[PDB]
Amino acid sequence: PFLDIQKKLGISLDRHFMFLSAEQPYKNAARCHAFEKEWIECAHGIGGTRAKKECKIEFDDFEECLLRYKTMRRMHDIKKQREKLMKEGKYTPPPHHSGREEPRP
Amino acid sequence: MFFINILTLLVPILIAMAFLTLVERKILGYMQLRKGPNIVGPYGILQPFADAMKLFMKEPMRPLTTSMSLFIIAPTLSLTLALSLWVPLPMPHPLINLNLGILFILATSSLSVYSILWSGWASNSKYSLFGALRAVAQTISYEVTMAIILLSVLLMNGSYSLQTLITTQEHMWLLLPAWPMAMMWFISTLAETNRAPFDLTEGESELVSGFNVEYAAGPFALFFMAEYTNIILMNALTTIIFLGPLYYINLPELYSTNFMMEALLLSSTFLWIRASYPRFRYDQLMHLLWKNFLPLTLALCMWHISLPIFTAGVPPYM
Amino acid sequence: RMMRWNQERRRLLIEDLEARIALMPLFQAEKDRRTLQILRENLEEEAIIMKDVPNWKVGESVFHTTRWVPPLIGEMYGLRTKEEMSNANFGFTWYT
Amino acid sequence: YPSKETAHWKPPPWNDVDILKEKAVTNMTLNFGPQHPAAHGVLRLVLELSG
Amino acid sequence: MNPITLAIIYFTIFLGPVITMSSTNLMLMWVGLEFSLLAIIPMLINKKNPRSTEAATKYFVTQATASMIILLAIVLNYKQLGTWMFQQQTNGLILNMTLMALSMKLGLAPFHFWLPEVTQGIPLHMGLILLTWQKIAPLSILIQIYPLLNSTIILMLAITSIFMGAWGGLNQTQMRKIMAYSSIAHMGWMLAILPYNPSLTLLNLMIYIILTAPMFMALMLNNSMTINSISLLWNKTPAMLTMISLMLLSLGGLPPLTGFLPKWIIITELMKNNCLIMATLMAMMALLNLFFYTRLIYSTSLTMFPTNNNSKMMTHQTKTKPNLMFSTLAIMSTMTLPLAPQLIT
Amino acid sequence: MNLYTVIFINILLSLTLILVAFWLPQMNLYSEKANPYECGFDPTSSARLPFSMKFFLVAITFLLFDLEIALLLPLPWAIQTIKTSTMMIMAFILVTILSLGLAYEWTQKGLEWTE
Amino acid sequence: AGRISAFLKNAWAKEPVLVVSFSVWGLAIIMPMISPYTKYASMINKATPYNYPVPVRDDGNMPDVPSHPQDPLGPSLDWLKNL
Amino acid sequence: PGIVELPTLEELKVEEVKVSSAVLKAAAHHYGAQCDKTNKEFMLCRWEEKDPRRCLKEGKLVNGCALNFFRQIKSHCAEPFTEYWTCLDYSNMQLFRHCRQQQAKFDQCVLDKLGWVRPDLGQLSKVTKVKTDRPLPENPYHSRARPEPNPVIEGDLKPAKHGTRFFFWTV
Amino acid sequence: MPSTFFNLTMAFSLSLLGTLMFRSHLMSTLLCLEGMVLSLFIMTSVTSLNSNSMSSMPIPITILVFAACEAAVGLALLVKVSNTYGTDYVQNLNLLQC
Ligand SMILES: CCCCCCCCCCCCCCCCCC(=O)OC[C@H](COP(=O)([O-])OCC[N+](C)(C)C)OC(=O)CCCCCCCCCCCCCCCCC
Ligand SMILES: CCCCCCCCCCCCCCCCCC(=O)OC[C@H](COP(=O)(O)OCCN)OC(=O)CCCCCCCCCCCCCCCCC
Repeated sequence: PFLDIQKKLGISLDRHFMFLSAEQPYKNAARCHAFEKEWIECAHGIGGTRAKKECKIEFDDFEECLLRYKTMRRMHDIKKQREKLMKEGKYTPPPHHSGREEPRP
Repeated sequence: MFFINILTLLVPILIAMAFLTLVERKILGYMQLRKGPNIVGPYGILQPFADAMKLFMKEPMRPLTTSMSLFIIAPTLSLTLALSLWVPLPMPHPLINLNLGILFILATSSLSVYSILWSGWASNSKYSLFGALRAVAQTISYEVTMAIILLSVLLMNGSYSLQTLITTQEHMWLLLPAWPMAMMWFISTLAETNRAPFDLTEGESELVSGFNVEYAAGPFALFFMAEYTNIILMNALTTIIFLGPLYYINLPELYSTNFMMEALLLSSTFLWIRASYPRFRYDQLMHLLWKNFLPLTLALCMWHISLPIFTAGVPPYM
Repeated sequence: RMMRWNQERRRLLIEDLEARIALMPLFQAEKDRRTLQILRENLEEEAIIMKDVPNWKVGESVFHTTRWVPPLIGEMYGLRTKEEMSNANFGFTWYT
Repeated sequence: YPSKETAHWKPPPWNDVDILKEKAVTNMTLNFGPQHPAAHGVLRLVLELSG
Repeated sequence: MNPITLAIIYFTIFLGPVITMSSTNLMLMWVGLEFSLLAIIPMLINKKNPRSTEAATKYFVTQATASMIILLAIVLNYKQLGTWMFQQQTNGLILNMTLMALSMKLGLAPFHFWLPEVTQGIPLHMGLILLTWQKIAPLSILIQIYPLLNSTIILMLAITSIFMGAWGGLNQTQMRKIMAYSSIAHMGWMLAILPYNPSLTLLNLMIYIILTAPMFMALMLNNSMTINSISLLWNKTPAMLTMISLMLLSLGGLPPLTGFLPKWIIITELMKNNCLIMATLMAMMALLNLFFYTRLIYSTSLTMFPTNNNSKMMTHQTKTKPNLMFSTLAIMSTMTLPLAPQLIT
Repeated sequence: MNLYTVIFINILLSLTLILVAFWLPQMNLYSEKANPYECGFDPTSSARLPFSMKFFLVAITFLLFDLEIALLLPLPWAIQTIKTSTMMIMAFILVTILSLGLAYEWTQKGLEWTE
Repeated sequence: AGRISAFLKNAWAKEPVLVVSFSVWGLAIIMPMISPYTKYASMINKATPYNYPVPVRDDGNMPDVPSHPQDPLGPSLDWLKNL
Repeated sequence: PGIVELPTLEELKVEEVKVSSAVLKAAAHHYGAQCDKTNKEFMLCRWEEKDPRRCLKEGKLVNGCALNFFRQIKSHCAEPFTEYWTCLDYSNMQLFRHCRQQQAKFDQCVLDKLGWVRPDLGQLSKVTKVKTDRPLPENPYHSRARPEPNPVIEGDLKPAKHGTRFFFWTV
Repeated sequence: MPSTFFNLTMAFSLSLLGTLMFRSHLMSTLLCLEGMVLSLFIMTSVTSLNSNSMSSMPIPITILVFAACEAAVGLALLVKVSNTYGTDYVQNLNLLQC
C-alpha cells in the first residue's frame, strides 16, 4: 500500500484475504492452494523482477491450475480425435465410457 | 409420478382458492347479518365455478392506449408467481425442497409486486397509475419491516429451510418466544397480500378499482386467483413459521390436518379483519411500518442476536 | 424452552457429525480408489485413441511439478456420457 | 477570444445562480366521478392534483 | 448543514483517500474511492443552484463510470491471478484500463472535459477541496503500480494533458476554469514523471497543493471569480498583490521560485531516461501555461484596473478573513528553491 | 430439474388460461369500448404525464435499508462462528448504526411526506 | 430525579413503542455481559466438529493427546452433556 | 512435462463394502471405536503425503478392518442391527433420535457380547496421536529449491560524500 | 466457465457502451450504470464460486452495497435535476459551458 499504517501498527485490516491460499472459513481449501503457496514461497524476499524471472515455473503451474487452458486444449484434442475415429468408424467406446459399467463405492 | 405430485398440489390449491372466495362471501355475509351465496349449488358451493365460467366466457378488454405486451404479461406472471410461492412449502414434506426457502419466498413476493406494477402502468389509466404508486409505497414499507422480522425469526430457527422450522417447533410453538414479531409478521402479511385495512391497490372507494381497473374477464380472473392463492399462501407460511403443527415421524397426516386447521383459522381471521376494520390511508401505512414497527423490529433483531449468545442456545446448522 | 431444545439439538448435531467423522476414512479411501480407477481407464482410452497422433505423449501432465494434482470433473468425466457429466456437474444443485 | 461558434456565450453570473424561465406546474387533472363509489353517483369532481 | 452532518460528510471525505492509501486490497482502495466521491457530492451541490446541480450531476456520472471501469479491471485481475492486487503478471489490457479509468477520475486530457465545468458553478472552497484532496487517492493507486504501467500510453496522456491544459488556461477568464486547466497541466506533469520516479510525482503533487491552496484562499478573500474581480484587488486588499504575483510566477515555473523545481527535476529525470522530445514539448507547453499566468498577473498586480464607488465602503469595513495558514503556504510555495535537495529525495 | 419442471408447468397453465380467455368468448370491440376509463368522461390529459412522488426520500432510504437487510441476512450462519464475541459486537454495531440513521432521518423530518 | 421520572412516564403513556424499543436495545446490550452462559455458546461452537480431526504423528514426546478416542485424555464434553 | 504415474486396476482392486449409508451410520460409532487405529493411520498418511497413490495399502487395510467389523456384527448381532439400520433407513436424514429403542437393544447386544462400548459425546471428534513406521515425507509439495535472497549490504552509515551532490549545492 | 465469463465481459462492455453513449434520459444512464454493476457482481460471484474463495465471497456483497449507495445518490441528484428543469434531460444539463 501507499501508506503502511497497517504494517506500522501491526494490524491486518485486509492483509489476510489477499489471495486464494489465505485464511479460509472452516479450513475449506481453495482451488490451487498448493500452487499459490509454492508461488508465494518462491517469490517472497527476492523482489518483483527476480520473482518474474526466476519463479516462472511456479507461476506457470499456478496459472495452469487456475485457468486450465492446457487441460482444456488436451481434452479437446482427445475428444476431437475420438469423434474423428468414430466418424471413420475404426474405434468403438468401451462399455464403462458408454454408460454400462460395474459401479464401485 | 412427479407430474402427478404437481397435479395433486396445484389442483387442490386452486379449488381451495375458489372455495376461499365462497367462504369469504359466506363469512362476510354472516358478519353483516346476511347469508351470502346459498342458491348457486346446494349451499352456494357452485358459485365460484359460476363466477369462473362467467369471467372466462366474457370478452377481455384491449384498450387503445394500453401497452398490450405488459398488459398480457402481468396477470399470467401474477398467477405463476402465486403457484411458485406455493410450491416449496412443507406439509411436512415439500414438493420442492429448498435450502433458502424464505429467500425464495421473498424474491417471488417482490416479483408479484412487479406484476401489479406492470399491470398498473400498462393499463394506461390514471386510476391504474394511482394503484401502481400506492403499491410501490406499500411494498417499500412492508418489505423492509417483514425482511427484518423474518431475519429475527430464522435467527431463532437457525437456518433458511422450513423442515428446520418444523424441527424447531417440534416441542413448542414459536408464538410463545416470538409473539410480538408474530403480530408484526401478521400485519406484514396483510400488507403483502393487500388485504384490508392495507389493500390500497384495489381501492374500491378511494380509486375505482385501482391497478386492475382496465382489466376485464379472464385476466381479471387471473389477478383474483393470484391474490386469493397468496392469501392462503401467506396464512400457510404464518402457521408453518409461528404455530407449529404436531409432527410425528410415523405419521405425517396429523401434521397435515393440524396445518390445515390452523391455516383455515388464519384465513378466516383475514376475512374477519376485512369485515372489522376500515381502510388505512396509504401514507399512514408507511408511517406505521416505519415509525412503530421498524424501531421495535430493529430492537427485537438485536435482542434475538443476543439471546442465543447469552443463553448458549445457538441453533444447529442442520 | 428454546434454550433447552437448542442445546439438545446441538448435542444431536454433534453426534451426527461424529458418526460422519467415524465413517469418513472409509469414504475417503473408496473415493480416491474410484478416482484413481477412473483416471486409469481414461488413460488407457487415451492410449487407444491417440496412438496414431504424432508428437503426442500419452498421459503427459500439464504441470511442471511432479506432485499430485487432483483431477477436475471435466478431467475425470470428459470422455464419459453427457448424462453422467451433467450428473457430476448439476446433480447436487438440481436435486431438490 | 471570441469566434463565430462562441460569440453567443455570456459571462457566468457573479453568484452562480442563473435566472431560469419559470416552468409551468403540470398538475394531473382527474375526473373523480360521476361513475365513482365515493362520488355519490352524479358528482364530477374535477381534481387538480400534484401527486 | 447542521454540525452532525458536517462532521459525517467531512469525516467521510477525509476517510476516503486515507482508506485508499492505507489499503492493501484493491477492493478496499476502490471503496475508498467510492467514499470520496459519495461524500464530496453533497458539498458540491450544497449551494443548491442550477449550476451546482449540473456540476454535481456531471461529476457523479463521470466518477461513477470511471469507478466501474476500475472495478472491471480489479475483477478481471482477480479472475486471471486469483488475488486482489496487480502483482507482476496481470494483463496489459487490465493495466491500461486501470490507467485510463484513473486518468478519467483524475481529470487529465482527453478525459478533462468535465473538470473546468465541474470546477465552475461550485464555491471556491469546494473547488480547492476538489483540485487538491480528490487527486491524492487516484495518484496513490497509480503510484502503487508504477512499474506495471505502459509508458507509451502514459506519455501520450501526459502530453495531451499539458497541451489541452495550456490552451484551456489560455482561453478562459473565469478563475475556477483557469485553476482547473492549471490542474490539468500539472497532472500531466505528474503523470509524465509517474512511471520513472513516483517520488517526483509526489514532489510535484505537494508543490502543486501548496501553490494551489493559498491562491484559492486569496480568491476566497473577496469571492473574486473573474479576471476583473481579481483585477480590482488593489483597492480591496493591496497587501496581497505581491504574494499573488509570486505564487502565479511559481505556478508558471519561473526560477528562482520553488515551483520551478518540480518541472526542473521532472525534466532532469526524463533526460536521464532519454525522452528529450517529450520533455521539450512539455516545457514549451509549460511556457504557454506561464503565459496565461502572466496575463493574470498583468490584470491583477502590475496594472491597476478601474475601481467602483462602493469599494470605498468596502475599505471602510474591516476583515479578518485571511487565516494563519495562508502566509505559511505562500512563503513555502514562493521562497523554497535553495532547499531543493531537501525537497527531493 | 424438478423445480424447473414445476415452474414451466405453472407458466404453461397460466398461458393456457389467458389464451383460452382471449380466444374463447365472442369479440365485439369498437372505439368507445376500448377508450380509457375516467369515470364516464374523457381524460383531460394522458396518464403518461409526470406524476409527483412525495415519498422519494423514503424510497432512497428504502434502498439503503434494503442493503442493510442484505448485510444482516448472513447472521444465521454467522452465529455458528467460533468467535461469537466479535460477531455479536459487529452485529450490535450494525443494527445500532442503522437505528441511529433511522432516528436521525425521523428527527430531520425525512420520513414525513413533502407538501 | 422527579422530572426525569415524569418524562419517562409521559413517554411510556404516549409513545410506548419507542420506550419498549430502547429498553429491549439496552437489555440486549447488557444481558450478555452479565449472563454466566455466554462463554458456553463459543465453547459449543468450538466443540461442534465440522471438520475431520486430522491425527498427529506421535513421536513419543507429547503425552497429553490421546492415543484412542475412548481415553480419559482430551477435551471431553461432559459440560455440554450436563448443560 | 513428464507423464503421470498412476496405478492399474489390479492394484486398485479390493473387496469393497457393499453396505448402504444407513447401515454404515447405524454401525458408525462402533466402527469408529473398534477400527480407529487403521483409519487414523490412513488419514495420517493421506494428510502427510498429499498423493493418494502413496496410501493404497492403508486404504486396503481400512477396507479389511471394516469388512472384519461387519463380519463380526453379522456373526453375533445380526437381527438387532438389522432392525436398527432399517429404522434408521426410514428417516430422510437418518436421525439417531428417531430410533433409540433399537439403538439401545443393539448397544446392549454389542455390550453383553464382544464387550463393545459406544463412544460418549465428544470422543470420536478429538485429535488423536498415532504411531506409524512410515517415514515423514520431507518435501510433500515436491518444491523446487527456493531462490536465494538479495545480498544485503552491511556496514557503518557514513555521511553523504560532498553533501547531497545536487548540481551546484555544496551541502 | 470461459464462454460464460466472455459473455459476462461482453455484457459489461455493452452496459459501458450504453453509459458512454447518452440518450435523453439520465435515468436510462443510471440504469446502464446498474447493469454494469450487475455484470461485475456476476463475474465476481462466479469467479469466487469457481475458485472456492469463501474468504473473497464478502467482496460481491460489498460491491452491491457501495453500488447501491451510488444509485441512491444518483436518484437524489436526478430529483434535484427534475426540480430544476421539469425533466431529466442531459440536454437541459448544459449551461456550464460558459
Ligand atoms: C400470527 C400470530 C397472531 C398475530 C395477531 C393476530 C390477531 C390480532 C389481529 C388484530 C387486527 C389487526 C388489524 C390491523 C391493525 C393495524 C393497526 C396496528 O396494528 O397498529 C399498530 C400499533 C400502532 O399504534 P398507534 O399507531 O396507535 O400508536 C400511535 C403512535 N404514533 C403516535 C407514533 C403515531 O401498535 C404497534 O405498533 C405495536 C406493535 C406490537 C408491539 C408488541 C410489544 C409487546 C411487548 C414487548 C416487550 C415489552 C417489555 C420489554 C422489557 C421490559 C423489561 C422490564
Ligand atoms: C411469464 C414469464 C415469467 C418469468 C419469471 C418466472 C419466475 C419463476 C418463479 C420465481 C423464481 C424466483 C427465483 C428462483 C431461483 C432459484 C431459487 C433457488 O434457491 O433455487 C435453488 C434450487 C436448488 O438449490 P438448493 O436449495 O441449494 O438445493 C441444493 C440441494 N437440494 O433449485 C435449483 O437450483 C434449480 C434452478 C432453476 C430454478 C428456476 C427455474 C426457472 C425456469 C424458467 C422460468 C422462465 C422461462 C422463460 C419464459 C417462458 C415464456 C414466458
